[PDB]
Amino acid sequence: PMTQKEMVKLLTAHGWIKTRGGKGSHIKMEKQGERPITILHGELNKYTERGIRKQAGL
Amino acid sequence: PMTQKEMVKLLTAHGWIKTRGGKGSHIKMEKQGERPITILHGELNKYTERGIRKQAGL
Amino acid sequence: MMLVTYPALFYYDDTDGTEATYFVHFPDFEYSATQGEGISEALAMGSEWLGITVADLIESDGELPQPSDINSLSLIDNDPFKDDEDFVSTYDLDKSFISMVSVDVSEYLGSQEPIKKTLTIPKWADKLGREMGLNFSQTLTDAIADKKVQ
Amino acid sequence: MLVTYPALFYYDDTDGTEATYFVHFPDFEYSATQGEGISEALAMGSEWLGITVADLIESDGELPQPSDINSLSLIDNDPFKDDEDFVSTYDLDKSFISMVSVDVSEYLGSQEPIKKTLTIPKWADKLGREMGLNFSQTLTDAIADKK
Repeated sequence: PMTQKEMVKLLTAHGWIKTRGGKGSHIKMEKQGERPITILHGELNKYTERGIRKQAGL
Repeated sequence: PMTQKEMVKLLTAHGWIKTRGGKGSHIKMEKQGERPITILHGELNKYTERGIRKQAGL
Repeated sequence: MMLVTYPALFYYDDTDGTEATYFVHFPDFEYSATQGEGISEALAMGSEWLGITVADLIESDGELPQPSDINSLSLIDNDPFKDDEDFVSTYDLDKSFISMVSVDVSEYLGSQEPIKKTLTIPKWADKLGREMGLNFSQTLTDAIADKKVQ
Repeated sequence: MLVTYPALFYYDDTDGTEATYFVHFPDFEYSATQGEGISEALAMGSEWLGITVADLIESDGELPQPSDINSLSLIDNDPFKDDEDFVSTYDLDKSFISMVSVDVSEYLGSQEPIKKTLTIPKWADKLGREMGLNFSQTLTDAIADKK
């Protein structure tokens, strides 16, 4: 997940769904029993990618 | 000038003219050759008052 | 408006993609992450992230965390990755800062799953509301969210 | 059009009080606004900033370069520190430094001329001119007067 699109694909494989709940430049991933993950548009650097991965328990 | 109104009054007496172009919760005072002064509505604490006075050279 | 403010950490690393300069993290939200190219964009993206996150807390009737005291925060001690050994951070701490981030949650509240509701309000409220050109539906929705927040 | 400046937020309880945060931008001399809580103080700081910067732009003055936030001190950057006649009482620990952002686009173009097509009776036309009125100014004042 150098990018938002790659992150979304990754999380989708792990059971997250992209909803319409996103706004502006962030999208919104939701999964039953988890607090949703909010993902920035475009390219994500090592900190952001890692933060989102840790949010997803991976 | 504990209040906006009293403050406007004070500056007006010292040659400032109240103006339109302050928006929202602030009003704008103007005078020739000076940076305009932006004044919050309602009661002003001693610091805000003092800063406004200092701007106007009072 | 419904304004909420949380302190955030702004970490400067312009290696690995300038435009990814300034990694943004809210200590009150575990592993929260967003980013922005300069200072302004970082704050804007932080606010946007915050708005979406808090709005979801409203809608799902979750708990809103209490904002941390900004003066007890540390770029070092509150580093979200400080402990996990896998990760090598390269932070420029001289360019990193701590700041408040505000957002109006009103703007981020979802309209999904619309429900039709018929009710009655007194004539004065109806005329007053219309004189201000209100959206009555949105006024009710906002008021409900606001009650939840407080 | 986003701009961001660091600001000092001074907590003072002694005012009795209402608005407990005095807000000051070091880059704008004697800049002053305030708010009751943290959120309001920031919002007012942002509004003050929008108006101030919009004025500088529309008057084509220069915008001050923003200070490095890490070089600021609630003590050393106190706007009144050199003023012999003033006494500050700050609670330093309840006071903080933070960035304040504003989109100046919302504050721009308020003096832009807007063309209006009006219909008035001839008696009003004749009367206004007999008084040498400025119709544009008279309408503007009338609108500002209704609130």
